[PDB]
Amino acid sequence: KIEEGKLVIWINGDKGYNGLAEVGKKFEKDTGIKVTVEHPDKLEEKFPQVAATGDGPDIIFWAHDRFGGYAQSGLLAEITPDKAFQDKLYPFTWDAVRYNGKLIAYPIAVEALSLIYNKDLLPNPPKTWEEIPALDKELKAKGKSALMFNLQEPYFTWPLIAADGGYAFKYENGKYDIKDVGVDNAGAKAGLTFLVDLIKNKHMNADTDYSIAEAAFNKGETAMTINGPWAWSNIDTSKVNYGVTVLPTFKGQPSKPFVGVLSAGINAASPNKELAKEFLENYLLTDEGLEAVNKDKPLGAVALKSYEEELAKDPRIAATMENAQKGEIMPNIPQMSAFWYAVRTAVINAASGRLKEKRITNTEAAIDTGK
Ligand SMILES: OC[C@H]1O[C@H](O[C@H]2[C@H](O)[C@@H](O)[C@@H](O)O[C@@H]2CO)[C@H](O)[C@@H](O)[C@@H]1O
Repeated sequence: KIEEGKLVIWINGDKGYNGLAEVGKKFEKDTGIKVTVEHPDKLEEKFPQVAATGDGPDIIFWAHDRFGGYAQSGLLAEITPDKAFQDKLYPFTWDAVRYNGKLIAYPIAVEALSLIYNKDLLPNPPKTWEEIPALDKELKAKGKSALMFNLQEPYFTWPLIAADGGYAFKYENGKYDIKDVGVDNAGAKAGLTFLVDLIKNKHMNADTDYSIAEAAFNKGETAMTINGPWAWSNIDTSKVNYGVTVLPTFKGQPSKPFVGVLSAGINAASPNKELAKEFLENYLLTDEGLEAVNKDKPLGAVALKSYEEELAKDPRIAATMENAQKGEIMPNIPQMSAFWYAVRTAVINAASGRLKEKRITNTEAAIDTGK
């Protein structure tokens, strides 16, 4: 049961949940309506489990990719912003939360992964993945490492996997072919092999997760990490002298991070849909609401035109958009959970040296005269 006369909001533990609570406290002061913000573990799997039986939060925050599956399961109210409000957000962000012709969430901000580097350890960041092994050797002599990032979530490895030809679903003339998954082609496998080669040569560790990689970068132990805008505030606190830049190329080609649009859906079972609307349109999606969240954990490039223009001069945001442009927007189709399962299992299996993903490489006889 979802309680009438208040709002419960769920958002991931890596985002600005304290900032969101401040927006909630402003809502309460104006309207008398209490706003509870929670950040439960494995939210993206907990939400569909509790919402299916009419439980869970009034409002769910996640990247847009999961929303088509939620909508297909009947978990989301249709949202009905008027034209005046629609004009306040960028068309590209609205289309990210459109599913089979209908708006199914409010878009909040555009996210992509970037390379984050410690300027005192690394005054010029590497342009290529290929130079990282040597760079790590140089740093290991000083009791440091080149690179740590989260290897438990396939989101973080995706940019490397996609670089030489990995894709989610084939997309042509506005239509996905869900039978044509690009997680096991030559390009994808080259990315996975490179990843395995880093692990096997002890430049990275298969067990490294979000918190381990954050702690290492933010304590000055490792020169680089890969993360999204949300991570910048913990780095500010640590006072490491960092830059945010374009991801390294692989086989000459840009890394292709998936682009997510942080989105806010309204639970179909909420008796507080009107309060949810009023909170999202008139409190969160304002200059002052987004400032409060962004000052907790940065959102990236916000959907709200007025505030996105204010922040756009931030070179960390400029780097985020450069990387986003090189990558692709996540599909929101219900088969996205199946894509992520496929990649998650492939990445975990490869890193851990399981028999399924184990291959002998350097078997190809190439013509190589130059160059
Ligand atoms: O890993 C958390 C981090 O990445 C997320 O990307 C997700 C994707 O959105 C999910 O649906 C999931 O199944 O796959 C990726 C993780 O492997 C979010 O986009 C991002 O905001 C979040 O903080």
